Amino acid sequence: PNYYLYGTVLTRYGLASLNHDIRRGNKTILQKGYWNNGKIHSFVGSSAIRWALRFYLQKQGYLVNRVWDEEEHINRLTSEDFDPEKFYDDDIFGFALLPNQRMGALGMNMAVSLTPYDGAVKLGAKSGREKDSTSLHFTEYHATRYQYYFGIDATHLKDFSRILPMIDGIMNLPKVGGSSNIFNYPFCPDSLVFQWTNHFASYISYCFEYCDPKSKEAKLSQEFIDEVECGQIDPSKLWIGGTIVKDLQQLDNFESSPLNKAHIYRNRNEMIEALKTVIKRDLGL
Amino acid sequence: PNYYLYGTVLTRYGLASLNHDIRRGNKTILQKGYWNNGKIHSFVGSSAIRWALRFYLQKQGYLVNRVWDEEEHINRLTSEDFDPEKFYDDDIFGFALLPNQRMGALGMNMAVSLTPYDGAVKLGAKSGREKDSTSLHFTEYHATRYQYYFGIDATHLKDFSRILPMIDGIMNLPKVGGSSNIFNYPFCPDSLVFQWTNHFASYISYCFEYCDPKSKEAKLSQEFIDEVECGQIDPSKLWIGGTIVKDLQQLDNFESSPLNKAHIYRNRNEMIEALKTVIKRDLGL
Amino acid sequence: MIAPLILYLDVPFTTFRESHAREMGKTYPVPPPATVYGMLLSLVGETNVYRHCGVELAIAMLSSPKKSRILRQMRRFKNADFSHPENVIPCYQEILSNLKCLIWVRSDEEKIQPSLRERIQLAFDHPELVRRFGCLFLGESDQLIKTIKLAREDYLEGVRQWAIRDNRGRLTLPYWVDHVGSRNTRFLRYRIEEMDRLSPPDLAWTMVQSPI
Amino acid sequence: TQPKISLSLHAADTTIMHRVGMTGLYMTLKRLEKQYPLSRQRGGHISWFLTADTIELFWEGSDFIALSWLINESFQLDDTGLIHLVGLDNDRIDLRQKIHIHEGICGVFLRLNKFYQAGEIINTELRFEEKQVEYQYKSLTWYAHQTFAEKLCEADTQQLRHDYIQITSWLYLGGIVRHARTQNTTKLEEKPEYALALLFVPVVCHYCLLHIPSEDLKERKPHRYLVVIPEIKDFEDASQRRWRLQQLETKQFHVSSLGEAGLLYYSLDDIQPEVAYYQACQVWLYEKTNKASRQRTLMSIEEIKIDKNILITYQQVQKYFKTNYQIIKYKQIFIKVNPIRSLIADNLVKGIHWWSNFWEKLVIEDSKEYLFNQLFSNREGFIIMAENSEEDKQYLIFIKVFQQAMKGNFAKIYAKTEEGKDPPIKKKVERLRAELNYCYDELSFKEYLSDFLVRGGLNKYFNEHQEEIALLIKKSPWQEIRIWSLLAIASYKP
Repeated sequence: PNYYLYGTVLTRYGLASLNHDIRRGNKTILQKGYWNNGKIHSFVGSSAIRWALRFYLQKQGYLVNRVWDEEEHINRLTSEDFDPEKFYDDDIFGFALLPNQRMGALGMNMAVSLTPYDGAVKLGAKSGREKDSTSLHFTEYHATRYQYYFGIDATHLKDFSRILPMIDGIMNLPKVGGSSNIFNYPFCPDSLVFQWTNHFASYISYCFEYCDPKSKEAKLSQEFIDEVECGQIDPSKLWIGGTIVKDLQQLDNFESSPLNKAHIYRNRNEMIEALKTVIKRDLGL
Repeated sequence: PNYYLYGTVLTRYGLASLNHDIRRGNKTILQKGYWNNGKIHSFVGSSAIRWALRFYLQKQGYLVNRVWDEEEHINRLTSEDFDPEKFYDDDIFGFALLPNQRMGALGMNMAVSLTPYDGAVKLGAKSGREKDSTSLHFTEYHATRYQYYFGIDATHLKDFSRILPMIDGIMNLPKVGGSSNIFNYPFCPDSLVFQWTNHFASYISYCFEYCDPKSKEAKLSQEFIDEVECGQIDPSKLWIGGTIVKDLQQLDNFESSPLNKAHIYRNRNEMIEALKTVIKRDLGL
Repeated sequence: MIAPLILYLDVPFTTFRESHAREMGKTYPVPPPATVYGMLLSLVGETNVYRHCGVELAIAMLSSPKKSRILRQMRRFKNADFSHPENVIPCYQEILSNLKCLIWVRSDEEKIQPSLRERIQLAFDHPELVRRFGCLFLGESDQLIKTIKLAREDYLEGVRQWAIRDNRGRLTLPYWVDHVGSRNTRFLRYRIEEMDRLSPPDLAWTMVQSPI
Repeated sequence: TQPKISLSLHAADTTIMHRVGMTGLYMTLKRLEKQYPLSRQRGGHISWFLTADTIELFWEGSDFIALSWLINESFQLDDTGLIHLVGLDNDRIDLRQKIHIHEGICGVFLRLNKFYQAGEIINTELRFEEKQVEYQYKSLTWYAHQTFAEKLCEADTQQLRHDYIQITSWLYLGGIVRHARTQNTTKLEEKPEYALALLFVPVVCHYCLLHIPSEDLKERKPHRYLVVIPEIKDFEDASQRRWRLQQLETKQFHVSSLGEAGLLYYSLDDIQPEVAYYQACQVWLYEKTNKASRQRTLMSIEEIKIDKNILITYQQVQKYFKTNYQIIKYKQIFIKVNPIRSLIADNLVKGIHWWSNFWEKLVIEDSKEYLFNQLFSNREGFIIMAENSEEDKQYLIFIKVFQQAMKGNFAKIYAKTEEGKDPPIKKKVERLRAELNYCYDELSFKEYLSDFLVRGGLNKYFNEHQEEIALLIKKSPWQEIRIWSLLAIASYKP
């Protein structure tokens, strides 16, 4: 009996220059690409969020094969023969080699800035009477919210109890690799759309969408609501939590809409407790 | 454990021109960008506040690897090799010379203007009938309260006792890089929202909003209060002090809201003393 | 002749890096038949690759996606030591955004029962019965699929961009991928022709076979 | 006789690189039959039958000697050490372009010294405008291209191999082994004929130098190499196109964008109005990752599809907008590329309006007026394209309105001017620019604009288009209206 847990999570509003890409002498370009309507949005690589989860798992017990030496800023590997039955990271994120391999039990898309990117940069000349090179750096930044989508096959896990630490990690995501010195951007969720179903396909990949450039309302996308009303994407398996709950409860006719009978909580921790109880009951933990 | 300190700080009201960007023609544009509601706001960079903290640590008598010669306006290195064990600035702010690098405990974000920037400008001209190309000039200024977000990792500090001087410096921040001759803008805090928790998730980033688009009112944001109501962000781990305390105490039903059972102090020094006592108890100092 | 099964695809981010583009993550405009075949095998939970040879696949591209480049510190097997900096290399990889396409599956050429079409159908009527692992993805493992559902020819009732294999076309899509080197990889030359049809042209039918 | 080597463009397994290598084969064999028309002149008696899209090979005896002769004749090195590819007509190519192509090929194909042995650095002082700039380049002695015949043919039988042959990145650009520890197994493999095509690819593709607009060209000599690889539709068409593009000057090859180089590759193509013109090419960017990078790495690949409209618009831009300034200093022939041309070209390729944001680039970004001067030199051209823009219409009417208003103001000043005294019209224009630049918000700028329009007097244009101009003033952001007012002041011509 396969069981999955998909989720679309939207972060807060803040100033971010997280991932970046190769510089051009001047400027540290935040990487970006096209999105809905062709407007350019700033991205955050999937490997970034996977690295953040690995760091979370390492920071709180939860034995990790791929330990990150903070002092040396390098990745040391404890046991060259990966053992998913023991190491959490090989159980979840998998591994690769020249047994032979193990597909990661976690797959997440790259994070997307909810609002299109406008040309924004930060001057960076370093203090000092002497003005030599390596001064006047430019840091392209973005004042938006980041929304990313993940999916885990809990069945593929070697230890079925490892789903819960991933839930705590995604809720308390420590840090996506970024200019924390200049732009400390928290990545904790502000509005969640979770679904725990035995179906392989979940049509909730990117449901937070507002556009409306330079704004933070972050309404639920119309297409997601239409899909919910259609009959598919069963509301009983839906879990809606965060600040979007307020806007949902301020929607007209919401008391009679099919979205009403979905698990809905303003408090994020109550959502997490209820979902974890359901998952533990279904998986027999 | 893993304790962290997060806070959003609001400054007093005054005329500020602290972050002139690359000037055009005769006018010295101060750096600005978009923010809430799509209105242009003036930004003061986080590197400026990091420099101010470095200067505070230098002045108070702590080691500080980077010495700033005020008369020479130059920066000198006490030792070519960074030693985070011995130097406070290397411990906190990190380094990268290009071991070799440190992550850095203090993670600070930009200082946004609470009030949108209308475009006010000031003309300055050299006196005397003898007039040359450098005779007259225009300097852009803004009358606003500034708000920035910072986050530090207590565990990441090589010496845990170093968290106290950084808090003292934040509450007694020296001049932030700007134009003190004609726009002397004090950056001293007048309203704090501090969180000292073991979880990372932070919901106090930019929790301040204006009552009127052109005013010095500085009320607490609706999202922060609502999130405290809903059940997350435990009031026992909340620390609010400053001028916003009066507005919070004048709110209706305040004695029944969860805001009541949170650490609130009218005097900022008392709240800082209490938070410092809590930190010293938690980290065994 | 039983109507071929039709699937509606919607992937937010995807990439089909080409065989010979090993220095760069530069991708095909259209999902290759090999990648689609592998993803269908993953959906039906078929680990063996030789089980469903002969199934004919046709791809209708609903909207032309945008091509964007992203930076990645991809890890490679250059030095024996894992911690050696020679393993990590910074390079660019192209991605395709907001990919919506329709897939036609014709498993009549299969010689082993049940055919792939029957397996996909039975999977969609009874999702709980099918036993598999992993999370369904197109291209790279982290690129999940927003929506894969059973759909008709009229789901968008719009205009379709088909992938017709033209001997003088531009795209060189592989229908069988040899992951180790390039010996067994087999290529076919395609083109994107804008035609208003709800059914794929014969030429658009790409039939997967073993390289032998 | 029967074909020991058969190659057709219609083959399904071929890629773009295989097709361009096929074209290289076609042109080198054309140049060979130009040089050796008679059968017995060529060693091994290798005969070739050439069609529009097929190249056909027969020879006598063992293969090894035949392919050895073919390879040795195909790739050669002159006395100066520069590359000598018989496919390209070196006779009418000057030494500067020869240095250009040789430097490009060692910088993209022969990036590794494991495949080539270099000679001594040869410096020559070529004379331009009484300036002997010393061109310094590294001469070559041998490279793997001259001796790939050993790998192509079997060692024992001296014949072509009947199995796949492992290839490397020097043969196929981008075909590096990702995992070095698996070098023996995970290596790209190809049939011998496609390997020959990958041998002969370099002849077709041209090479261009990229200049970063942010980087001052004085403080940074160009080192990024753009490789333009064209999609092949016909052997003869590609051969004629390459031979035509041979005519261009090296200073043209220095471009500021990948699209600029792609358009330059198709700049000399003939335009036929009955024939629907459509050409596609690939641009491969090679750039050192860091300052101390030993060899270049593939940093960008971008597809360019050029239709009739895009190409004629690009020719129009080339005509109106100024060419590169060939700054020449101490052995320093810098080239000043007009950013605007590239900006337009980019937008054209994007399919978006050319006037995406010229002013931003010309003034806002270009405080130095590097391209703003080009604006001054090509302002008419800007207006020309703007004229093409229908949406501009309303702003054109506003331009005429402001010009009429300033005409009225200048008439008032002329009336005020005393006899004999020289009216300060230049000073008044400078005052107008300064006052407009002083305006800091919507209210003040609209105040000044309305007051100036009133002072202008009776305006015919503002009367004819009353509602349209009124709504344009009410709606448009004041920064935009200020920009177009500045353009009106700059475009004033009585």
